Amino acid sequence: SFQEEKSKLDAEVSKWDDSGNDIIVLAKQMCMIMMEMTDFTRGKGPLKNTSDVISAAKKIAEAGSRMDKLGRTIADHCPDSACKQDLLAYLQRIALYCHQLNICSKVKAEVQNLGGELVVSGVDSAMSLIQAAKNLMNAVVQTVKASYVASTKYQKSQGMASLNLPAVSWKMKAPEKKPLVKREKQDETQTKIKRASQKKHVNPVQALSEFKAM
Amino acid sequence: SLSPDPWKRDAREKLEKQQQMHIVDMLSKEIHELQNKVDRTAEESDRLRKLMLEWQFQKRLQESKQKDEDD
Amino acid sequence: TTALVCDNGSGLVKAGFAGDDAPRAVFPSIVGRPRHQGVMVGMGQKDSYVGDEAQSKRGILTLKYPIEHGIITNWDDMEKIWHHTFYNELRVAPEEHPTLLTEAPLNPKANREKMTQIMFETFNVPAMYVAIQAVLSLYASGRTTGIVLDSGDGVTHNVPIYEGYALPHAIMRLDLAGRDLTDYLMKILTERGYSFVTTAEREIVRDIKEKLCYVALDFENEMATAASSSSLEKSYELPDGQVITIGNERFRCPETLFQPSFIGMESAGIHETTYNSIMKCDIDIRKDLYANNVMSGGTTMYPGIADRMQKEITALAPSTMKIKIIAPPERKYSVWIGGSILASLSTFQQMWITKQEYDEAGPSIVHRKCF
Amino acid sequence: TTALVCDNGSGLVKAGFAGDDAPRAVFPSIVGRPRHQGVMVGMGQKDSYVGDEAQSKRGILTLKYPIEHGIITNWDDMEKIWHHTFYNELRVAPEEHPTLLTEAPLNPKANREKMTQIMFETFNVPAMYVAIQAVLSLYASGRTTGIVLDSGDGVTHNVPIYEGYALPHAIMRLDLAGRDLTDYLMKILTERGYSFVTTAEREIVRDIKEKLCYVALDFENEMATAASSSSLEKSYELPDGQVITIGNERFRCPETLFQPSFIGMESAGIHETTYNSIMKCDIDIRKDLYANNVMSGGTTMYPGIADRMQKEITALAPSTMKIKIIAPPERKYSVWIGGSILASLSTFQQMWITKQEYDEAGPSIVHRKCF
Amino acid sequence: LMKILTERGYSFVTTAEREIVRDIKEKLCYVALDFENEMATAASSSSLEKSYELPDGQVITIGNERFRCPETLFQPSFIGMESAGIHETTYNSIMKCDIDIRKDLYANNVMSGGTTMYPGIADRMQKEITALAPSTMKIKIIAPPERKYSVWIGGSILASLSTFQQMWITKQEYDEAGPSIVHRKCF
Ligand SMILES: Nc1ncnc2c1ncn2[C@@H]1O[C@H](COP(=O)(O)OP(=O)(O)O)[C@@H](O)[C@H]1O
Ligand SMILES: Nc1ncnc2c1ncn2[C@@H]1O[C@H](COP(=O)(O)OP(=O)(O)O)[C@@H](O)[C@H]1O
Ligand SMILES: [Mg+2]
Ligand SMILES: [Mg+2]
Repeated sequence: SFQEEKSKLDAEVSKWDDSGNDIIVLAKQMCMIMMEMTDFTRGKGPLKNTSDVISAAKKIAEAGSRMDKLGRTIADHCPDSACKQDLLAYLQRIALYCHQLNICSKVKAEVQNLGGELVVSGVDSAMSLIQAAKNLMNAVVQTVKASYVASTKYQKSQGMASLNLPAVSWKMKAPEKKPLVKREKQDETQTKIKRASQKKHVNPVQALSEFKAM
Repeated sequence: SLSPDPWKRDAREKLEKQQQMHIVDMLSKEIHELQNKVDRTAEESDRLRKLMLEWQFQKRLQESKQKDEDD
Repeated sequence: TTALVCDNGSGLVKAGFAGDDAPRAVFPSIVGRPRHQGVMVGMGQKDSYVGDEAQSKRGILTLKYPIEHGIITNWDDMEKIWHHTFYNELRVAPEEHPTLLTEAPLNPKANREKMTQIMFETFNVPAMYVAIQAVLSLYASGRTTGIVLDSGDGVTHNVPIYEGYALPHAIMRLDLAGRDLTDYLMKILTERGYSFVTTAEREIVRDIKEKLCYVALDFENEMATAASSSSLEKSYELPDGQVITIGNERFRCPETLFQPSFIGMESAGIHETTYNSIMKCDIDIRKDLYANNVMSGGTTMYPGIADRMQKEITALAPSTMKIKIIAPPERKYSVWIGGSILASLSTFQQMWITKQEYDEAGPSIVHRKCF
Repeated sequence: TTALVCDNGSGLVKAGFAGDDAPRAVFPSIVGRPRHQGVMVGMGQKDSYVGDEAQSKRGILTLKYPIEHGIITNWDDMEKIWHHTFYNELRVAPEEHPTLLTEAPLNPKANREKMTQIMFETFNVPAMYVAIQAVLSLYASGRTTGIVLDSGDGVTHNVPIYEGYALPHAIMRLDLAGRDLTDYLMKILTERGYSFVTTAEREIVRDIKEKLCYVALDFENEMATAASSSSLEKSYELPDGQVITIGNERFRCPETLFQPSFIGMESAGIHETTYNSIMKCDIDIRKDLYANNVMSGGTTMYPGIADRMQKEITALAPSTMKIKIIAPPERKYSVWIGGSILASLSTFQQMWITKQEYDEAGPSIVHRKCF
Repeated sequence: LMKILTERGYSFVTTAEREIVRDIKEKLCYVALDFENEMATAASSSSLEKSYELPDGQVITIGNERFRCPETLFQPSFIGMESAGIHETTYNSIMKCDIDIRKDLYANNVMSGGTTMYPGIADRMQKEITALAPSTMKIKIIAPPERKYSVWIGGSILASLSTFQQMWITKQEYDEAGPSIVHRKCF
């Protein structure tokens, strides 16, 4: 089975160099950039100071415009339905978040020059751009899944010809089976106040990791 | 790309400023070239006159602008 | 191609593939729409949230339930949930999988006719079949005889089965389930000054019920001890950092299952209604029907409900009888688990309602074949 | 081509081109007229000075503010300021530049209707739009969920926003801002023997406040340290060379924001105005509103105002939760920056008020569209 | 009413001025039979304008706000609330009773309290209730003129009854039983 595993790697690595012509590869490039600026708060990533974050803000925002172009082409060829309406809803949010990153990063750049770094010595000014970055990524994950559904549902439909639909280059993993019972632990005895369960927010790495090449 | 972005405008402003800062050097070189020619022609006096006037005004503007960076 | 086992109850939707031992999609069966004014541009195009995303935005949404008392009332919203559980939660093609649907006993005849019509016409499923909540629970228990007490979110019903044979005349149905208990707890909490009025706040009370409520072995003794001391008190923290306390309301909310007069209903309690059904059966089969008592559904998850249930039946049945109660730890998903067993059965592959049969007979084919 | 973005407030006027990162014209919103006899021939023809040039000649003018408490009261002087910023400040022709205006919430309807009428009829712009100042502060903060505390020169208001949805019933507007603090400072300064009664002298007192006033973390303790020693004294030099000294008045003037009873107002301080606004929202979104608390406006520029607000909120909110305060260094221009983001947006290019729609609807078109 | 009065330029902020607004409400507000029609008529003409004089001598004018304030009773979403209006709440309560008494409950609809004295609330409630109930049933609404003091009038009737003296809470009963006696006896 050692020889078999090499074929899967070759097919998987074959799409990492598609020059951003596919939607899925662009989203994967997006997520890696965001994790770098997310890890900046803990100070254990490639970024070192505020100026690094500002440079990363332009790169993720510029990649947002190409994502809008890719998504809108599928929507135009898709006939009017529930899937198409959901697809265009997120494309409205991408334009807002991308535009916010461009203007806000410029403002943080000018303030650095005028008052020096001591004005932005605290990391508080950094989370203004980081908050908009993870806001953008949530919409990017949603529009990828919406675009995939419309592609598979209307793969045979007229107008989808000569297009790079995810339905012909990617496959979904079957969702993991739910636990039949939540195992009890001994820590609840120590706590005298029973609280509500924290909502589980999906991680963009895990949301995109379920994609597999044909 | 989706919307107008300030970075492109900033680049345009910087390029315009550099063009304006090089056109004065070109003007000074032209004045130096027409001044040092011993021969003189009728169609050269007006050009050279306008050239010193423009250069002198530009130098006055530069001198006035420089002082504004001090207190 | 494996079949789909979808168990769409009043409260939660359970879906998965036949042959497995656990569902893959378990989300609330709600549809929410915004009720405020959108100011930020581009953030208001979405106008309907389904399932988990709706529950994560309760602050700016109003939550509606497409199913109440086990009967579908809104059909536009129900189609939205079915579309959400095929393409998003399961990510499969509905047009190449036979689908197994479930329905509660004694529901309106037109309810399952509309369920079949939507499946064939809209989702283009190759085949389908409709089952019964209580029947599928026996498979999960691995038994062929017994009486099933399924208490979900919209309905409570009993079905006695002996050696794989049903007794329709002895089937009892009661419209008192978990949703009614939430409303009673919401009203009872007003005695201490806590008020919840919004649909989002009703989901907060549901969380309190599932974490602090329990069934008292003896009701009168607990009432005497509740007033004398303060050893039965507990605290719960609201999402906004506030803390509330609960006294005797912990064992009063589940106790109305045995005394429906608390909510104003004249129907007998769950302990009495299952005893009446047993005595409606033949005298020969009552010997084992007292044992093999199967409980299923989320409402049967209160602490001590089995202990109270056994005590009440013993005081009614003759002392010679042996009374046993089966309460598996996984009984919240018993209905779905029995659905997978039936769908993957070797001898079950010959009564799927094929699309060709539907064309020549219309939606009315389900009544004569599906049970 | 480029769309103008003009943010006209009670004290200052901000204008520029959409899509930029900073305004191109910032001048005071005052109009002055001579009050002295003119004896030199030809020097008295000018009868009105607007903006910066009026500020340089305070000695022979009577300064007036066309806008007070966020409401335009002199429509003749307001047109003078709008003409100044379109021709003498931006050097643009209004006929080919749609403009974006701002206005505070809970403001009379006649304010924006007459604002729109002037733009279309007098200056003849192709399109326009009127937005809310507190909403635009969230655009500049790179956020879509939070509560905005905007305090300018005439009005202070709170607007909570969750996921791009506003809650109009939770908006609180308080008419107490920097201009009221300037008037209180003049009265307070008379205790040391200084008198400023002229309108030109009010500009001197305003500059004293911006350079010497601060918010004390604990007012009662600070007052004790003010009387015992003289370490809090600072000196300011008047234009004519006279030197004044300020003692405990440095922190007494900004204290009226948290204790409005100093001026005689019955209202509550700005610290518990925000808490009341939060508590009027739904219980589920209060967690995200305690954090993401955005401050804007020039009145919120006092040293220590952010730390003081956090201490006061934490004493009111439940101790389990966390309270954050967002105070960007450039918060004096947050309203304008948000306006530049909105006007240049691609998805916003369809909701301008074109001149064609104004023809068939009149000034009332703004209520149904601009909101 | 204080919030929507700022649209015309009048501002009341203090607690002393909250009593001024209450007096304005009791004299100028009424319930619109058809909300949409009144909105159109208010914009078409100024025939619904009325004036009020403040204590200091100022005079204010109020237009369509006269019928907008009582409308929030039937449309609670105006003040941001989620529950249904009073016309629908009193119908949901009827359906929660057994079917045998719903005919007698549809008749004998009694109102009380000062909030029910708006001019036209009796007519508006009848119009909305009949649209929900089946057309066969009949709807009657009782609106006594003295309904502002209906609660006290019934109280004096009960306390003076000749068969009521045996259910008072005597002081000696409270002395040995404590304040908890009020729960089981008083109702
Ligand atoms: N631990 C618990 N204790 C008490 N009640 C519960 C508990 N967990 C769930 N419930 C209630 O049981 C119901 C579960 O619904 P479910 O068992 O899926 O049947 P259905 O699918 O018909 O709603 C929920 O409405 C919930 O209120
Ligand atoms: N650094 C500062 N410290 C204290 N107060 C200030 C400071 N800067 C400005 N102010 C006051 O706040 C006001 C700021 O006005 P601004 O917010 O720019 O527009 P608007 O006129 O709409 O309020 C000014 O009137 C001034 O009195
Ligand atoms: Mg169920
Ligand atoms: Mg302002």
